[PDB]
Amino acid sequence: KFNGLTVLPPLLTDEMIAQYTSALLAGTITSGWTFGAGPALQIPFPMQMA
Amino acid sequence: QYGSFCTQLNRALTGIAVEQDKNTQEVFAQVKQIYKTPPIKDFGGFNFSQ
Amino acid sequence: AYSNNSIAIPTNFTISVTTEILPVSMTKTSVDCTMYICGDSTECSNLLL
Ligand SMILES: *[C@@H]1O[C@H](CO)[C@@H](O[C@@H]2O[C@H](CO)[C@@H](O)[C@H](O)[C@H]2NC(C)=O)[C@H](O)[C@H]1NC(C)=O
Ligand SMILES: *[C@@H]1O[C@H](CO)[C@@H](O)[C@H](O)[C@H]1NC(C)=O
Ligand SMILES: *[C@@H]1O[C@H](CO)[C@@H](O)[C@H](O)[C@H]1NC(C)=O
Repeated sequence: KFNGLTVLPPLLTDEMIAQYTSALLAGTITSGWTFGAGPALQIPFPMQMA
Repeated sequence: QYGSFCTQLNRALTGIAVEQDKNTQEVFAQVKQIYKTPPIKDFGGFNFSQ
Repeated sequence: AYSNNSIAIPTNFTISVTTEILPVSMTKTSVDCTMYICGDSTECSNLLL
């Protein structure tokens, strides 16, 4: 921290960006793309690969 | 008396600072809700624990 | 939850239209040193050249 110089933290804390990452990982395995294009759905993963 | 050379740097510099918040907001914020993985994690063989 | 023999097929559809805004051009401008830095000044014009 020198003179006249300062640094501000990111908008989303790493403890929080992990929240978005957790939701996207949790939504992709339990609802494929259905949550992106409308409400999430219960399509089980083993058949979602099919 | 040197003019507005001082402010232009400050206002322009802040633009990048606000820009970073807009960059992260449009990357991770892709879902309007929050999703949690089911307690039991039987995915027909696949291990997501990593 | 999950199930090996489960499925999900939509039985209805909804047509949606979304607006995407993209700028294609910006106000074109031209500037002149001979009039900007020096204003109708012979000595200033000579120094500039
Ligand atoms: C995690 O993924 C790996 C994928 O093979 C598996 O974990 C292995 O489980 C066996 C059985 O005890 C161990 O010998 C291995 O050391 C584990 N890891 C690896 C890399 O082989 C399993 O399918 C998944 N579940 C768990 C709980 O590990
Ligand atoms: C899916 O898992 C169930 C366990 O409840 C099992 O009975 C079934 O045979 C599995 N499906 C396939 C195709 O193996
Ligand atoms: C699909 O949804 C629309 C929404 O108004 C409804 O009018 C229509 O009857 C629905 N179709 C079927 C087959 O239920």
